[PDB]
Order: sequence, then C-alpha cells, then structure tokens
Amino acid sequence: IIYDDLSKQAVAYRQISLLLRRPPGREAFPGDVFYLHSRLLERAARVNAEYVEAFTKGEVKGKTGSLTALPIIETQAGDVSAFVP
Amino acid sequence: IIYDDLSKQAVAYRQISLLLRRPPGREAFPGDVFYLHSRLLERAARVNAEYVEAFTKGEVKGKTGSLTALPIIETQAGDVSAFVP
Amino acid sequence: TGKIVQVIGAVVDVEFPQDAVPRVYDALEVQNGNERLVLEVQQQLGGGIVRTIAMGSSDGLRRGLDVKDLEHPIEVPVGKATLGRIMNVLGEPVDMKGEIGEEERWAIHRAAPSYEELSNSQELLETGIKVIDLMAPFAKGGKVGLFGGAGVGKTVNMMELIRNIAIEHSGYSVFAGVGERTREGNDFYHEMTDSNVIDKVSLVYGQMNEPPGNRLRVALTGLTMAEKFRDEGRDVLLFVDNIYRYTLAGTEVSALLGRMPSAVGYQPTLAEEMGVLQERITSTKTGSITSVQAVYVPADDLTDPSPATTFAHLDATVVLSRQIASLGIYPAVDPLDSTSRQLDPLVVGQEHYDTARGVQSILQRYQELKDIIAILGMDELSEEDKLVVARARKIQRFLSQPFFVAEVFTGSPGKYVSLKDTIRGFKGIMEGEYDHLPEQAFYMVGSIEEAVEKAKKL
Amino acid sequence: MATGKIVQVIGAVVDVEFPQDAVPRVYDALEVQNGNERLVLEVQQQLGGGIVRTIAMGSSDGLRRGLDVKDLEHPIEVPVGKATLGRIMNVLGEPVDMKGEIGEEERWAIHRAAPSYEELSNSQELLETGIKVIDLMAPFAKGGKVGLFGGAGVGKTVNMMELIRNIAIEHSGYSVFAGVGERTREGNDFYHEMTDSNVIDKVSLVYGQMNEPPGNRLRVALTGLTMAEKFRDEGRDVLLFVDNIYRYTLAGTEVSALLGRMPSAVGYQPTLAEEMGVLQERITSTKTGSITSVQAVYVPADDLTDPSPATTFAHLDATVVLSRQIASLGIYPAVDPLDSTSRQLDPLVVGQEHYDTARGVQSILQRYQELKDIIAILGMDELSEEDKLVVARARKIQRFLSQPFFVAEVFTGSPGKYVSLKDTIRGFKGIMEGEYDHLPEQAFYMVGSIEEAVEKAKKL
Amino acid sequence: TMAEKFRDEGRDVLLFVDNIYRYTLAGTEVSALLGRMPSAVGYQPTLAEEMGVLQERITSTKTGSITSVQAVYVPADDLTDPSPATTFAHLDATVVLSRQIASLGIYPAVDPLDSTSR
Amino acid sequence: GVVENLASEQAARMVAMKAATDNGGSLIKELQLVYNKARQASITQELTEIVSGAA
Ligand SMILES: Nc1ncnc2c1ncn2[C@@H]1O[C@H](COP(=O)(O)OP(=O)(O)OP(=O)(O)O)[C@@H](O)[C@H]1O
Ligand SMILES: Nc1ncnc2c1ncn2[C@@H]1O[C@H](COP(=O)(O)OP(=O)(O)O)[C@@H](O)[C@H]1O
Ligand SMILES: [Mg+2]
Repeated sequence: IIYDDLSKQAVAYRQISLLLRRPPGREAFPGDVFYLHSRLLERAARVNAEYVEAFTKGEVKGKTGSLTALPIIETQAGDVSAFVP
Repeated sequence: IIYDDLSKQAVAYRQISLLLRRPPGREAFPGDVFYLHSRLLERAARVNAEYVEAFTKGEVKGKTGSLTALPIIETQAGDVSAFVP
Repeated sequence: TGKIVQVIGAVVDVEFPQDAVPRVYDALEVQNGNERLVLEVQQQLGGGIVRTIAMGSSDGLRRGLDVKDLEHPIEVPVGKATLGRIMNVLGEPVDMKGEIGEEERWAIHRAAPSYEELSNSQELLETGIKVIDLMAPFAKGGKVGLFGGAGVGKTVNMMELIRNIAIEHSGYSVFAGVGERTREGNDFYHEMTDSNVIDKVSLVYGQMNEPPGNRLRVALTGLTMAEKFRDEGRDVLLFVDNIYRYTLAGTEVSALLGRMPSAVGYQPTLAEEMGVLQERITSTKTGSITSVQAVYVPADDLTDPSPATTFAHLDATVVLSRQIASLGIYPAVDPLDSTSRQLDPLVVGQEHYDTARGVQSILQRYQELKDIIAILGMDELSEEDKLVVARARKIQRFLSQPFFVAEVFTGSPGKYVSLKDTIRGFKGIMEGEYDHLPEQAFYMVGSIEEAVEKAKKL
Repeated sequence: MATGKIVQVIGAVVDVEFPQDAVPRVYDALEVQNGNERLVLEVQQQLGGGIVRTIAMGSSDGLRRGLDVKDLEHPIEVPVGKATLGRIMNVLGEPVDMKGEIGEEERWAIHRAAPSYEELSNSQELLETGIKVIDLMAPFAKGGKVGLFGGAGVGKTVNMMELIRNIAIEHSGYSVFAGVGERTREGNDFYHEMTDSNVIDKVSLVYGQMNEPPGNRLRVALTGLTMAEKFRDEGRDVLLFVDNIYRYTLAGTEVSALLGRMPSAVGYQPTLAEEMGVLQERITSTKTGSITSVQAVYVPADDLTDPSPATTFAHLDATVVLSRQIASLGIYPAVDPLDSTSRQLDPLVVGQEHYDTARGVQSILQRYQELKDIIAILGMDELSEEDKLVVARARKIQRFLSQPFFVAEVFTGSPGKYVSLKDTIRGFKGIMEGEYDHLPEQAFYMVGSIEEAVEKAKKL
Repeated sequence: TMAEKFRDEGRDVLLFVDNIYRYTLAGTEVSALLGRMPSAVGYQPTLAEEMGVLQERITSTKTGSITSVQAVYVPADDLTDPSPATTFAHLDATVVLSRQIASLGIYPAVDPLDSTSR
Repeated sequence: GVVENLASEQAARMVAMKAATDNGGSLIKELQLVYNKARQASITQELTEIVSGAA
C-alpha cells in the first residue's frame, strides 16, 4: 500500500478538528495528530501462520501474510523537524 | 540566605499562572514574573539602627541588621541574554 | 457608600448606587485592617460596578468592605515645599521629616501643552563625556534616552550626567525613581545630602519593592512636580530612573483589567499609554524641561515593542551594547546606533559634523571587514584595509573614559573633557597623526595629550 | 451497581455525570461496557455539578451518551511480584502474550508518593555492572538515572540484555522493562531475543504500543515503575528500563492538549517539569533497597536546549554514548569513553585511585585523538619517541575496553566475562604505569581482566 | 463561470488570473468574523478546501480546453508559506521568479533551478 | 634560496589553513545556538497567536 501525501491527510484532519472547535496544538494540529498516523501505520504488519489459520478458521494453514506500507511526506525546506514529519 | 534555582521558582509560578489561564508574555512566562523575583530579593537589605530600634520597640539599640542573599540561576548554553536571567 | 465585590491581584471591583458612580480616575478609599488603602478608578463597568487599581497591598481585603468615594483624583503637593524631600506616589512624605508645607496640590492626570505653546531651541549642552557630545550631542530643553540591557551602565551614565549637567546648571531638578533598586535611592539621597545639593532636588520614589499600582502612577507624580516648576517659568532638569517599568506595570494589570493581549503579550494600549506620559515632558514658551531617561531593553532585544515605541519620542538616543561592555570599554556606547537630532551642520557646524561622520564611516567599514577577519584572519586584507582596522581599533579605545562616579570601580581618577579636545583628538587619529602609538595608549585616557603620555610608558 | 452516565464523548475525552454525593476522586478508574468489552476510564478533573472528566484507556469508538458507568473506587491497579516475571502486560496489567492469566498475589495502585526524606538512604554506593567501560568511565550509583544516547546499529539492546543478566545472576536483583510507545515489530523482536538469550525469566515486560491512545502511552511508565517498587520492597536492588523518556514527555503533551490546558514554551504542557519529577523521584535508593534506571534519550532537533532534553538532563546522573565509529573497529561494547560521563566520578564518591585512573585514561585517549591528526597530516616520522609511547599505550587501552558478553556468545563464540571494579581499575592502572607495556596489543582485545591478558599473550 | 460557458460550447479558451493569492487572502479577512478558529500562520482552516474547489474547475474536458496562466503572490518570497505552497500541487508548469536574480536586474528573473514542467 | 622559500610557503599555508578550520568550527557552534533560539521563539510566538485566537 502506498499512501500519497499523508501530510495532506493531516491537513484534512486539522480542518475537521478546527471546525469542530477542538483545542489546537502545535502548528494548530489537534492533540491526537500522532494517534492519527500511528494507528494507521501500525496496521502494516507481517502476521504469523497461527493468526492466519485462526482468522480463516483453518482454511489457510501454512502461510504468513503481510501488508507493506510506503507513506509519502513532503517537507517544505528540508525542515524535517516540522511536526507532522 | 541561598535560594537554589530561582529558575525553578519561575517555572513553578508559570505552571500555576497558565493553569489559571493568564495570558503569557515573552517566552511563556507571565508579565508578573519580574514582580515575583523582585519582591523576593528586595527584602535582602541592611537596615539602619533607627529602624532596628523602632522594630524592636527599643529593646535593641545601635545595631544595624542585615540579610545577604545569593540567588542561583541556570542558563541554557551559557546564554546570559535570556528573559529570566 | 461602595461595596467591594471582587479582588483579583492588584485589581478591585467596587459597586456603587447607580446615582453616585465615581468618575474615571477618581480616588476611592478603603480601610484595610489597621491602614488606609487608596484605589484609583480605571473603568466603569455596567450596573454601577467600577473597576479600580489598588495603590498599596491588596492582601487582606475581604469582599463586602465599605468603600468611601473621594470626590477628586490623586492630588500631590507641588512647588518649593517639595524641594529637598522624598515623597511617595500618593504625595506623602517618605523621609522621616515632618509634613510637607504644601500651598497647593495638583492632580497627576493632566493634558499636554498645546501645539501653539511649544518652543524650539538649538543651544547645545556640553557634557563631560567624549562619545556622547561627539556622536549624539543634545540641547538644553531636549530629551535624552539611554537604551540598554541589564547591567550595561544606564545608571552610572545618568549619574555622570547629573554630576556634570545638574551642578553647572543653576535651577531646580526632579529625580523620579520608577521601579528601580531601593539601595540606589538611598545611596543617591546621601551623596546629595553630603554634597548639600539636596535642597535643589525633589525626589519621588516608587521602587520595585512596591505593588503594581505604585509603579504605574509614580512617573506621573514626578512629571506633575516638574510641570509646576516649568509653569512657574524656571528651567528644570527631570531624571527618570527607568521608563520601561511604567510600561511593564501596565502589562501586569492589563489582563486583570480584561483587555485582550497584543503583540508579545503587551497591553493593546501600549503606544497610547507611553505617548500620553511622554508628551507632557516638553519645554514650552513659558519655561523649559531638560530630560534624561533610562530605558531598559528586555532580553537585549532592541526590536521589542517597548523600546521600539520609545525611540520615536526622544531627541537624542544613546544605545549601550553588552558586546562592548564585555570588552571593558566604558561607557559602552554603540556609535553606529547612537544618534541625535542635533548632529546637523547648521547647529554643530562643519568641523564637528565632518568628524562625527568620519568616525561613523571608519567604524562601519570595520564591521564590514570583521567577517573576513574572523575566518581568514587579518593577513589576507589589503594594506589599506589593514590601515582602516588599525585606526578603527584606536578610535574604539579613545571613546573610553574614566568617570568620577566610576572611580570606586577602576580606582583611576576621573576626567572631564572639553568638546574642542574631542574633535581635535578624533580628527588627529583619522588623519593618522597618531599612527605610531599602540592601541593601549588610547584606552581610558581623558584627552589626546594623555594618550601620548601613556604611550611613553606603554 | 453502576452510578454514573456518560454525557459527552469528544474523541478520547469522556465526560461522566455522577450523583453529587458520589463524585470520583482524581485518578480514580471507571469502567463501562463498550458493547462486548469493558473499557476503563481514568479521571482527570472534577468539574462542577457532579460531572467528572476522563481519558479513555482504550478505543472510544462505539460509546453512546447515557451508558452506565461503574465507579471503581481505587486508581488503576496492577499485578506485582514474582508472577510478573517473563510476562508481557499492557498498561492495565492485562497479559498481552497469550500465556493465560497472571498468578497475582497483590495488586498495587500505580499512583504513589515518592519516598519521604526519612525513608531515603544515608549512603552513596556504586552499582557494579561488571562491564569495564561503564564501571570505570561512567559509574552507576544505586538509585541513579542513566541516559543512553546512542543511535541504531550500535549494540543498544545487547547492552540492555547484559545488564539484565548480570544484575539477576551476579547480584540478586530483577529487572522491569517499560516500552513507552514501542514499535510493535520491535517489541516482538525483543521478546524473542530475550527468549533466545534465556534472560526472559529474569525480567518483566510492560509494553505500551504506539497504536494505543495517548492515555495508555502516558501511564504505562507508571505501571512499570510500580512493579519495580514491589521488587524493591522485598529488599532487592532493581533495574528499570525506560525505552524512550521522550515519548513519555510527548504523551503528556498530547493528553494535556486534549484536555485543552494552555500550552507553554515550545508548545509543551505547562505541567512538564512536575510530570518528569513525579516519575523520576520515585526511582531512588531507600533504606530497604533501590531502583536504578536506564533511560533511552532522544533530542528533538539535536537541540540540547529544547525543554524536553533540558528537563531530562536535570535528573540524569550518568550519560552513556554509543557510537557506530567504535563499532566499526569491532570494539564491543561500543561505548565512547570520552563523551560518556558520570557525575559519580568524583574523589569523594569513588575515591582517588578510581578518579586518577579514569582521568588518566581520559587524558591518554584525548591525546591519542590529537596525535591521530598528526599521523594523518604529517605521518609517523613526525612523532617523537614519547609520543609513540602514548600512541602505543592508547591502542592497548582502547582494546582493553573491549569485553565478551554472556549474551553475545553466539556472535563471538567465546564465553562471557564479568570483571570486578577492583580488577578493572588495577588493569588500566597497570597499563598506564607501563607494566604490561611489552605485550602485543591484540593480547588485550576481548580478553577480560589483565590476569587473562598475560595468559593470552603467552600463546598469541 | 464565463470560461466554463465557452468551454462547454466546445471552444478553446485562454484564462488569465491576475493574482490567485488575493482570493485566499480575502477568505482570511472574513474567516475570523465567520467565527472559525485560526490555523497555521493565521490562514483560515479551510485554505486547502477553498483552493482546491476553485482550481479543480479550471481543467480541459473532452468537449473543450481551458489554457490558464495564473500569477501567484509569494509573501516575502517565502515559498514555504501555506498559500503558495498549497497551489504548487494544482499546476502543470510552474515558473518561479526570484528577487535574488531580480536584484541583479537580469529580467525575466526566472530561476531555472526551481522552475519546472510536467 | 628559491627551493627553501617554497618549502616555507607550503608550511605557512598548512599552519594558516589549520587555524581557519578551527575558527570556522567556532563560528558554526555560535550560529547554531542563535538558530536554536530563533526556532524555539517562532514556535512559541505563533502558538500564542493561535490559542489567543480562540475567543
Ligand atoms: N563607566 C564605567 N566604568 C566602570 N565600570 C562601569 C561603568 N559603567 C558601568 N560599569 C559597571 O557596570 C555596573 C552596572 O552599571 P549600572 O548599574 O549603571 O547598570 P544599569 O544599566 O543601570 O543596570 P540595571 O539595568 O541593572 O540597573 C557598574 O556597577 C560597574 O560595575
Ligand atoms: N560482545 C559482542 N560481541 C560481538 N558482537 C557484538 C557484541 N555486542 C554487540 N555486538 C553486535 O551488535 C550487533 C547488533 O546490534 P543490536 O544491539 O542488535 O542493535 P539494535 O540497536 O537494533 O538492538 C550485532 O552485529 C553484534 O555483532
Ligand atoms: Mg540601572
């Protein structure tokens, strides 16, 4: 999976949060902006054979599965120390 | 009297002040932060014998009382030019 | 008649019957245990509530205390009865002497003189100090500001100007202590009494010790005395111990007064509050005020609003640099930032004007070379650039001077330098008359004769 | 009987109304049915009118207004003691491994006062780690806080497993590891490497994953610290590993922003200095026993003046820097002896012999790093016969800082060594005094103590 | 809307816009009075939505083409600033005029190391 | 005499280039401390403008 401009996802969620009148944080992003990306990216995982066997109710036995994520971020002036980056 | 880290007293007062929603000034310290330190130190003094005689109700005569003070401040990166220093 | 209904720090809200609500800037009075507290009215809220600032400590105030409405503003003694005595913001005596033999009291809140009343003057006033009257000379009846950070020399410089000006001048003087050190008030009082010059000086003190409300108003108490002596037709000297503290005491109360913050958290009214104070310190067709003000610069940031606003108010501005002071060049005046309205060929005449602009041009060019020198070192410079540096360094040293009030620090005896000796001296250095002396010869010598005698012994 | 009802749900922040005579105290734990699982809520504020304000210790999705709320009258309570060892738990103390229920004997509330002035110990004592570089150049106190500043590739976790092993075996202590905002992949790797090493029985693991809501990632440090306070009371001396003290700070910033307190300088929470003190003051030496802590540190922009570093540095006693440049030499542990420091390294604390030895090594390795410039710019011909001697000794000093770890045996294929503080001092003092000058420099690498270097030289 | 009428007829039209920045800056003026809390460097929270809704109409369909040239004010030449930084994504060719070159008087002052095209 | 002067130039260059490298290093540390202040201030200044704008 490739997520293009996760920085655009963060800008959209900032707009939603400020119109819903929820308290602003640094660079006006809401307090839980880390929780937005972290719970997204932690889903990209490799899972063991016993999880796949349990999930499929044993119709698949020998295989692991995986989801690999390539997120994209755009820095403004090589400033990697901006909040979302 | 030694006051160790009047820098930490300022940080404590800033916590109390921001929890009380008081508008912050330079850095994030309240405008009151000068009055905080000044009223503390300005008590350190040498007082003339006429004051000691008036305070003691004449029981002590001809002696000048004193209170020296050594406040301690901590500068980041040796920067003497910060607000609290 | 009134009731206290809130107490928030220095601010007290009072309710009155709606037929009787106090005017703005009226004085109120309340008994606080075993003492009387004055409150000054700042705002009328709705419903007969009025919002006020305590002229004293607000601790121990209850809600529900009865408040007395005095029918007038804060009014202070003025005239010759004040000379020689120390007074409080409320105009009370603070020396241990008796009551002040007032004949008249004036309200501290006043309008500035009208545009028709103002007077021009170009009489240059001489000082003992080589850099000041070379680079930023000033006139009788003008305003001078000393700008600097913490510990750079604002007080010592003002104490030389008091020593030099206010003792060859013959008229009365007013010294206003505003939010500064109490020790330095006591030290000043004595040497005035030891010198028997005290009987020409009125002193008002509102030091840092005091609660906000005192530090806010005490500057106006000082001007109101100086305005009495001016309107009497005298020529008066006003010294203000730190003008920055007036603005800061406004910042401390402004949020409690319910005003949205501005800029770097300053009160929104900062320029009006400063302007309404500053416009009263003016010489007039009836009489003159010469004024010297110290201006603290927070965090050495000359671009902060409070310094930035003050610069337009003043006729001569002398800017003190921590970077110079840590060389140990004193007075730590920056000549590339210090400036005066009087540095003009018509008033100073051409020799002075040309000498000042020459010094300014060499020292500017030395700033342009310092970034080369820092990476490369000097050996890479051109042989004319090396001569510019060799002169500029001598100029920087020759701007240094021993002060009579500074003798307690350097031990060395002080110097008073005539203006003619300064012009002749710097003109000779820039012409290269002295290119054979070492730099050490110029440091802390009063006159150019003293540089050559120091050079003989290196 | 449940007595509250939910009245707002705004993200992670949940407001609950109680009867006025029943309002929870601060930090009390509530629970609710979020459909078919119980969700815990921790109380942050008592508002007016019986309303309380809480952070959800789990997913907030699917909560309705008007759900019933059970007021557990304690704080969050977690299992403690021997039953925790070798188990992985979440912040609530629930097992995150599949390995069944924890055979708890007690549950302790995670919110506690630090030891009082009369309970604190009346001594300052070094924790002998057995690791030559650390014990000489960056000595730990009992009750100390230690910062780890190295990056990645540098041996950081293997160093953690060696400390865990020596404190369990060569002392009689135990460890707790608190994963403050771990990467779930790295938490899985670390658990298997502790099994493969066989140090897993020695240490208890509390893990707060990044995918967790901010309240979980903030409080997980206090759960780990609470299990360490149990072991300490038993009379043991204990290690507490905090896997990134920076993420504890950021979790406090996220929670206080969700609560909507006014932010502070650089945007941190206004409570920043107290929240660090609340954690760090519990980690101390008490008359009963001590907890010593090793904390990974991150510097927000390599800016050392930023409030998070500046607050953390006030609490650290020692700083240990791991560098890839030394790992390139094959020297392990890859600890830089010149940038690592310890405030305990003072004559009045370690004594003059130790102080002079460590100052000696520091001065020789500083000088060698100067002469390496000359050897490059001008070559070895330039170098005097005294300067050749300090180079020849510094290479021997540098290698004698190497040591084989019991947990690294599968890499090195050589059995681990534990070196006592007296032996390491005696070794480096030896080389500096110029006895042992005549051995090959490879006689010192990976050997152990100096008594084994003379055995290695006899056959090398 | 006039350009879209000519496009839907099936004509090929040129659209010139004298400054797109001042459309965004006009949103900022009212946005505080419309009760929205502010974001970033004072910009309205809706900045990317307002920019996208306008820019996404200026396209060439199967019936007709719109070719457009837009001037973009860059506050203090800081190409970091959210208003110019957001519009860069909507264009196809972007020409960057630099004061650093313009200071030398060498017009057209196009920076070759920053200008680009699809 | 020419050859011994040429040995003197290459030696004098190395000594002077060594100093520059050190002096450059000082300039970098100074400037970085200035920047870390400018960075922290710009964060604190704009966040106050945002929070005070919730009114
Ligand atoms: N001309 C001078 N000669 C020698 N020392 C000086 C001179 N001027 C200033 N100093 C040194 O600097 C010190 C502080 O000067 P001064 O008290 O005038 O500073 P300031 O600007 O008033 O500081 P503050 O803002 O704290 O009041 C003096 O005590 C003295 O040590
Ligand atoms: N005592 C040792 N002997 C040999 N190799 C070691 C020793 N200590 C650490 N290493 C090296 O550490 C490397 C792995 O570093 P590790 O601690 O796993 O990195 P991380 O920071 O990702 O945990 C391995 O290549 C291993 O060779
Ligand atoms: Mg002063």
